[PDB]
Amino acid sequence: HHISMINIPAYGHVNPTLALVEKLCEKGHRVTYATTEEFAPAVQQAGGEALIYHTSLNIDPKQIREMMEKNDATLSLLKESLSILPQLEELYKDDQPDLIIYDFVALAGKLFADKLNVPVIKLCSSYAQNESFQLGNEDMLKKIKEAEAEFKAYLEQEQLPAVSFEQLAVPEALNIVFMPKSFQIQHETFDDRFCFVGPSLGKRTEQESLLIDKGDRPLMLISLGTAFNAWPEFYKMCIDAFRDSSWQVIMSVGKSIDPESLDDTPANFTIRQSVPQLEVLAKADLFISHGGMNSTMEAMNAGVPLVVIPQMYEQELTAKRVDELGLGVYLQREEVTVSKLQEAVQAVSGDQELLSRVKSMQKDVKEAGGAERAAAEIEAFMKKS
Ligand SMILES: O=c1ccn([C@@H]2O[C@H](COP(=O)(O)OP(=O)(O)O)[C@@H](O)[C@H]2O)c(=O)[nH]1
Repeated sequence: HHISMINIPAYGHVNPTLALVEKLCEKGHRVTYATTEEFAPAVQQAGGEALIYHTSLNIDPKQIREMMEKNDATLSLLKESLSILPQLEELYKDDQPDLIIYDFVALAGKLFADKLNVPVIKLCSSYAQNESFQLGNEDMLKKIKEAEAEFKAYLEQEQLPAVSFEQLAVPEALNIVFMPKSFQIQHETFDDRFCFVGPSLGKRTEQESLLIDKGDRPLMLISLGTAFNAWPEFYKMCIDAFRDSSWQVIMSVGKSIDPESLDDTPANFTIRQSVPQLEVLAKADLFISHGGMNSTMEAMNAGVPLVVIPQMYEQELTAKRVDELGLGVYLQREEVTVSKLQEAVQAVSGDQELLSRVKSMQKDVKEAGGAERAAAEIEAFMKKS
């Protein structure tokens, strides 16, 4: 059976799938992955055949911080669906797939699946959505009124057979979500076509030899993820906040920034562009994180409290949520100072009550499926559909 995974080129939107791809293959299913070259090694390691599309999205964190002019930045994902559909058509012309699985922003995978009337499962790598819970601000539901400005540029080259924008908000037969249903916002509103398996961890690209036995001293991880990590000011404040302190600190600065471009690295710090986050959290006593869903779930999967410094709306939702569920503290940026970094690491470390809350989220996130349940919910959907 040929399963075709369609996704954007983004670590946070593609890493959960890797563990999934490893399982489907272990079940004797050919899995093809429509990605760029940046991800073909990760996809190839899981067992997928990478099939490449030349892409229109930004990958380098520098390019994501600039092109923050916000001229309908949401449209990017639409235009990208319209660049990617033609190339998916060609990639699979004589390799039609039995099952298309597409990430919630890879609309190209929806259109492509419609156009071939092939079964389609939707992976939600962030919060899922439905008729009740539409995620987004006042200003981000009033931006899908400028999504319609481009939707009247849909009749400038081709046409829609009828209404086709209420069919991108609408969920599919099976919608796998990579958090536990408790952590989903408006959980109760989500019916049985949503399947909340929590974090989908497995093997990752071999990162550098970062052995870190630490000692009888506590270990803190610092990372703003893989896209909104282009903030030199923050990485200096962390060095100022925790140099030569109780804490052993491992800080990922992303690909936007030189570990030599900073102040000289304290004896207690390790500083890299990239760390093996799953390995570090196996030893971390605290994680200063940006509230990426992968990071938030990888933390809870390791029993690791959270200081959440969100960069984007999606991330502020996850940041409020972590506070509301008392799984750590919400520290806003443009409120982030060296004193405030210290106050929060203080307030979260040695709150035994808070630590017990994430120790039970550790259970609650593993009690959900994982990649195994998702691969079961997938194959079962294959037999049925
Ligand atoms: O130094 C790093 C930084 C990030 N990641 C991985 O990148 C993903 C980040 O996804 P998330 O949704 O947290 O944030 P995003 O990167 O999408 O902004 C997670 O799976 C991390 O395990 C990693 O492995 N090492």
